Amino acid sequence: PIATPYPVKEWLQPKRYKAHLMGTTYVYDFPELFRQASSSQWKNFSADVKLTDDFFISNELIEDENGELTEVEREPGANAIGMVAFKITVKTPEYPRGRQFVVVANDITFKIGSFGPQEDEFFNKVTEYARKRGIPRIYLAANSGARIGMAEEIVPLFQVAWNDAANPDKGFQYLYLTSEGMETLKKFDKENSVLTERTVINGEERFVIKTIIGSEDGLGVECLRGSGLIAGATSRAYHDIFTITLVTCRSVGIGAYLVRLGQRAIQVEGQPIILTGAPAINKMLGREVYTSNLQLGGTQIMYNNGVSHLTAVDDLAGVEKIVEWMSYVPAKRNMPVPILETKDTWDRPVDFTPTNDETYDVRWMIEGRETESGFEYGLFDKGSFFETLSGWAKGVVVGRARLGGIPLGVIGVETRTVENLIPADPANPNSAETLIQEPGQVWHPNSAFKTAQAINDFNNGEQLPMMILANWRGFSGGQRDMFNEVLKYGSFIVDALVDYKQPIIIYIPPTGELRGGSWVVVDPTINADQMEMYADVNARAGVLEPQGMVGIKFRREKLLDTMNRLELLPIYGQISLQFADLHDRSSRMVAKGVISKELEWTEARRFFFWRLRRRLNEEYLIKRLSHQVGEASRLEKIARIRSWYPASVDHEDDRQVATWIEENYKTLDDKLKGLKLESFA
Amino acid sequence: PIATPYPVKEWLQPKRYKAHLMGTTYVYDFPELFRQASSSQWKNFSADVKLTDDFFISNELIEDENGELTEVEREPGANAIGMVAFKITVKTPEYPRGRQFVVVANDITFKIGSFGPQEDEFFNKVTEYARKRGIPRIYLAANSGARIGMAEEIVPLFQVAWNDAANPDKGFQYLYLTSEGMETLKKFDKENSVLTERTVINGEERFVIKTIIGSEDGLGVECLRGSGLIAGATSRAYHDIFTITLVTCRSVGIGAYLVRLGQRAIQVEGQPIILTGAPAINKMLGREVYTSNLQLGGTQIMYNNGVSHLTAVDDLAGVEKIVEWMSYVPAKRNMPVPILETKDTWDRPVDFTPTNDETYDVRWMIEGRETESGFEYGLFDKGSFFETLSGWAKGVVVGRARLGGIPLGVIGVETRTVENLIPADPANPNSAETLIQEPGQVWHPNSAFKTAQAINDFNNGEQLPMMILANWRGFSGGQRDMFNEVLKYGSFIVDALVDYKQPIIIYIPPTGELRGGSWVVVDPTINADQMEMYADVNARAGVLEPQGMVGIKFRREKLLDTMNRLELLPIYGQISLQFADLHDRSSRMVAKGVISKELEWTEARRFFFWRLRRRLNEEYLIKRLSHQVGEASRLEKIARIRSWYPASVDHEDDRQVATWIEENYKTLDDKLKGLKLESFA
Repeated sequence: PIATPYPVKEWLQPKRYKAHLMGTTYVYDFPELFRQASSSQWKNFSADVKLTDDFFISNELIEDENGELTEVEREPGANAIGMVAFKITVKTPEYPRGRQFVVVANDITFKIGSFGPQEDEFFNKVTEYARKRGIPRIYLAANSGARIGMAEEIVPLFQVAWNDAANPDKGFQYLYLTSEGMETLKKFDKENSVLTERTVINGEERFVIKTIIGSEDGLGVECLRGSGLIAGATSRAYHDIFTITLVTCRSVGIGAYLVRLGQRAIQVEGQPIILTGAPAINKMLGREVYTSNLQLGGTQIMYNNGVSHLTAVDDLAGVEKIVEWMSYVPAKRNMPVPILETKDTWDRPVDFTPTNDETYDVRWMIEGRETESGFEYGLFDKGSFFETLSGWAKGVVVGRARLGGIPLGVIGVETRTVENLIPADPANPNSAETLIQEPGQVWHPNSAFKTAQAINDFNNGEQLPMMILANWRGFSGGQRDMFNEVLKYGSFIVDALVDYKQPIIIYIPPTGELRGGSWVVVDPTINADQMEMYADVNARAGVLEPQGMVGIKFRREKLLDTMNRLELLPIYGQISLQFADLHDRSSRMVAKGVISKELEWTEARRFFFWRLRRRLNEEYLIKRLSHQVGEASRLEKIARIRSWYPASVDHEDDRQVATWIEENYKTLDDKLKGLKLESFA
Repeated sequence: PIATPYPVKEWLQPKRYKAHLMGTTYVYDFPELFRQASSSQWKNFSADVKLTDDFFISNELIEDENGELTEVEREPGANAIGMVAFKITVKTPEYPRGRQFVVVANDITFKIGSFGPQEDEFFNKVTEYARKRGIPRIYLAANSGARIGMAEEIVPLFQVAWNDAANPDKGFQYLYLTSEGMETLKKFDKENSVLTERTVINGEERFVIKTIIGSEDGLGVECLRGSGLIAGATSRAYHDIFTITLVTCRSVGIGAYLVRLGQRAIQVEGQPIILTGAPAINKMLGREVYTSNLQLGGTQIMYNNGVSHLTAVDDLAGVEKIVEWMSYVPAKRNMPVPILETKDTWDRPVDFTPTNDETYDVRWMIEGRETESGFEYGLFDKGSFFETLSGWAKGVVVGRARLGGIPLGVIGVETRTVENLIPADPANPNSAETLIQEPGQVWHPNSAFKTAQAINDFNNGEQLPMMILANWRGFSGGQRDMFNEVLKYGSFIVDALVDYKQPIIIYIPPTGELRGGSWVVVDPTINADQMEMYADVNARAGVLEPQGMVGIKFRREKLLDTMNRLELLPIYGQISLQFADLHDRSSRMVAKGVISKELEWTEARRFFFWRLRRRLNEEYLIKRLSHQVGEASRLEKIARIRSWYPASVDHEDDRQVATWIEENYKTLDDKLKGLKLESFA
C-alpha cells in the first residue's frame, strides 16, 4: 500500500499481514479486540455511561532473567518465542472497580505457531501464574501442533555405505561420516549432534552413525514432553480457575487437546480443530477421501460434538462471547458470584406458562417469550440467558442466566422432538447420512453426557449456583441407547452432583414430571449439603407413569371387583388412570418428605430469588466457620450460625434471614474472629 | 421331595426354592459360595496346605434398636426387609491372618427384591459401614427396581361422580368418598391416607379426593428418594473403598445404576441389566420389537459395552472371579498393596520377544506364551494376569498382574486389527449389522475411554501401582472418530493420570513406538510425582513417523542437493526414511531427558521389579512424613528421607536402597516420630 492516512501496520510489522493471510488476527492486536468487546459490554449495560481509556489495561507478560513472569511495555512483534501473554485489568458492569485475567496465545506468524519446548514452558508458566492468583486464563488457539525438524547440520555431510558403489540401487549397509565430517561438526562444537562408532573397512575409517541427536532444540521427543506438560497443566487449571479457549485459527495436535482440556471452547467458523490433517490421512488411506480439514475438525463436527461450546462468525465475535461468558464468573477463585441487577426486578410474577396440551420452547420459561400482545417475562431476568453447547445434544438446554441479578447455571428440558442428523463417513463408500429421532423429556447417552458436563462446568471455575428444571420421563432403555452406554453417562450426572460446591435447586415445572430412572439421578439426597428439591403444584412424579402403574397394580380382575359401583370397560379404564395419577401429586411428595416445598409457577421467581439469596448468605457464613475447628459437620456449623440469628427472626423466612445477615456482616465477622479462642489444639 | 438323606432345604425355607426358580442362588447360601471359592484359592496357591473351617467366618449384619449394624447369628430366612448383608473375615494367600469385607445383597424372594425405603436405608448404612472401616463392599444384584404400589385401602371404597349415572360411559367429574368411607378410614386411623375437600351437591356431601397419599410405605416418590440416596452413596464408595458388583439375577432401574456406579461388575450369563423391561418398551412402541430383556441388558450388550467388566457362567464362577480380583487389592484402604510371591521368581530374563516382522499377541509379552519347545515366560509372573473389560474395546488390553509378587495394574496395546461387530437396532427395520475395523496401535474413542477407565479403576479402591506398555501411533483423526468425540476420551486419560496416587511406569516395548498425539497424553510431566518413562533400546518415538517426517523436512529439492554423493530416486528415498528413523531412537530420548532410562526387554523384569519395590518403599516413607509439617513439597520430603540413607548407599541403586529401607523400618520409624518436635504451630 502507498500513501495511506496513517502508518501501514502490516508494513511496520509484516507479521500482521502474514497473520491476516492466515485468516486470523495478529496476536498483538487481540488486546484491542477485548477493549472493543469490553466497551460494547458497557454500551449494553448503561448506554449513558461515558467510558475512559483507563477502564481497560493490557500489560504484556514475559519471563525475566530468573524465568519469572513480569509486566513489560515493549513494542509489538518482539516476542522471542511463538507464545505471548497479556494480563488484562478491566472495569466491567459486574466489577466496576476492575477484574483481571490472563490471555495466552500462539503467534501464528512465529514458525507457524508450532509448539516448541520454549513455548510449552512459557505456556505452563502463564497457566500457573493465573492459577496462583485465582484469575481466569483465556487461551487463543492458532497453531500447527508440536514443532518438528531434523538435524540439518548432518544432511549435507552424511555418507552412505552401499552394497556396491557401482549399483547404488542395491541397498545400503548403513550411514556414516568421514574424518572430515567428524571434524566439521567439531569446528562448531556440534559434536554431540550424533552418536557414532568408529570402524574401518578395507579402506578408510568410517564413523557409523547409530543415532542422530541434532544441534537445534525442538526436533522430536523434547517437543512431545512439552506437550504433555501443558496438557496436564490445563487439565489441572480446569478444576482451579475459569478456563476458556477461542480457536481463532487452525488448532492441531497438542493444540486440539488443549482446546478440550480447557473444556469451554468457542470455535470461529472455518477454523478447524484437528489431530492429523487431511493430506496426511489421505496418504495413509491412499485414496483422496478428504478435501478440507473442516471435514475432520470443522464446526459441523466439533459444535455438533460438544467439543465446541459455541461458534463465532469472526474473532471479534469470539472475544465478545468470551467476555459475555465471564460476566457470570467471579473476578477470581472463591470470590462471591458477581451480582448484576438489571431493569427486570425480582419482584414480579412469571408470565409465560406451559400448557399440558400445547407445544412450547423451554427457553420461553427460562428467558421469556416475545408475543404480539407485548413481552411475556420468564423465570429469569430478561435477556440474561446465555445458552452454551447449543449445537450438541439439543435434548437438554444449558446456559447461564440471572435471577434478580444473581448469576447461576441453568438446565432445562427440551420437550420438542430432536432431529439429530448424522453425516456420512466419507471414508466409507457405504456410510449413509442417518437421521436420529430423539424424543423429548427423555435422556439419551448424549443428553445425559451434556447434563453431566454442564454441571461440572458450572461447578469448576465458574463456581456458580445451579437450578435444574427437572422434567424427564427417564432414560432410554432401548437396545441402541443401552448398547451406547447410556448407563455410564447417567452415572456421570450423579458423580457431578456429588462434587457440586454451591447451592442447587431442583424444580419440576408446571407441566413437568419426573419418573423412576430420572428422579434417582437428581434426588437431593445425592448431595444433601447443597441440593434442595421442589415440585410445582401442577407437576407429576412417581416410579411409573399412570399407564404402567395400572398395568401392574390394577389388572382386569381388580377392574371388575371395582366395577361394582354403578361394555363399560373403556371408560372404567380411565378411572384407573386418573386413580393412579392421584398418587403422583406434589401433595404426596410433601407428605412423604421428598421435596422441600410445592410451588406455584407464577410465584417461582419471587420465591427462588429470596431462597437463593438466603442460601448464598448462609453458605458464606458456613465457609468462614470451616476454618477453625475443622472437625464440625455442616449440621453443627449451620446450627451455630443460626443460633446467632435474633430470636424474633424466623429461620424459615428467606427474605428476613437474608436481610438480617446482610445488615450484620461486620457484627457476624467480629463473632467469627471471636472463636479464635477455639484455637485449642 | 420325599425321603431325602438330609433335610430338604427348599422345604425348611421355601424361599430357597423360590430363588432357584428365579434362576439365582438364595441370598443366605451365598456366604457358602465364598467359602468354597476361598478354598479353591488356597488349593491353587499351595495344593498341600490343610484348611480348617475357621479360616472363613460369615457374620450376618442387621440394624439394632438404634438402627446401628451389628453382627448377629440367627437362622436364615428371618430378614425383615428385602436386603441382607454379611461381614466376612477370611484368611487368604495374600493375607494369611485374615482380611475382611462386606457383602450386600437383595433378597429376590422378598417382594421380588424390590427397592423400598427400608432396603435403601439398610443398603446405605452397610455401604457407610464398609467405608468407615476402609473395607471392600461386594454387592450381589438380584432385584426388580424400586418398589411400587397404590393405596389399596382406597380402591374398594372410592366413588366416582359421573356426567350422569344413566350413562357411565360419558366421563366423570372427579372421584370422592362418602361419609361411610371417610369413617372407614377413620376406624383404622388411616385418615392421612387421602387429601379430600368436603363439598355438597344437589344431594349428599361428597368428599372430593384431591390427592391419594396411601397408608402403606414405599409406593411412590419415597422409593425414588431412597434410590438416589444409595446411588450417590455408591458413587462415593467408589473413590473410597474397593467396590464390585455381581449381577446374579435381573438388575432393574436403581439396580442397573448401582451396577455401573460401583464400576467393577461381573455379569452372570443370562442375567440382564436393564432400565425398562422389554414388555413395557414394546407397549410404548406398540410393536412387539423386543422378545427378551437380554436384548436390552444381556451380556452381548453390557460386556461388549464395558459396563460389565467380566462374565460368569454361574454364580459360583462369579464369586470366584470376585475373590480372584480381590487378591490384588489391599485388605483395606491405605494398607500396602498385597505382595504374594509365587514359584516364578523375579530373577530371570524375559523370554518371549516381539518381532518387527511378526504378528504377536501382547498378552504373550505380559503373561508369557506356551510353545511346543516349552514355556516362554513373559514380563510378569506366570499365571498372574487377570484381564478385565476383555469384551469392550479390544484395541487395548487391561488387567492385573504381579511383578515378582508385587501386584499392579497393566495396560498393553493390541497390535492385531480388531473386528468390532455391531448388532442391528431391532427397533429400526433399516438398522443393519455393522462391522467396524479398528486398526492396532491406534486409539479410538472406545479404546481411549477404556484406557482412562482402567487407570481410574486401578487408582480408586484398588490403590495399585501401574505400568503401561505404551505402543500407540496416535489417535484416529478421521472424520467418524473425530465426530465421535475421540478428543473427550483422550482427555479423560490425562485427567486420570493427574489423579493417580501410586507409582507409575510408562515403557515403550521393543517393537513398540509412540508418536505425536500419543506421547502427549502419557508423558511423565503430567504427574511428575508418580510417573516415570522408559523406552526399550529397540523402541521408536517422534512427533511424526519417518514417512511423514521426510515429506516435510526432506522434500525432493533436498533429495537432489543430497543426491550429490554417488533414476535412483526410489533407493535414495529409503535413504531419507532411514535418515529420519535415526532421530526416533531411545538414545536421543535419553540425551533430551524425556525418559529416565533406555532398557533391554530381556532384562526388563529384573529392572522393574527392583525399581517398583524401591519406589513403593520410598512412597511409604513420603506418606509417613506428610503428616506433620504439611507444608513441605514432595521434593523436600524425599530429599530429607534420602538424607537418612547411609552415605555409602547409592541413591541410584534400586536394590540397595530398597534393601536398606526394609532393614531399617523401625529405625526410620523412630526418626519420623522424632520430628514431633517439629510440632511447631
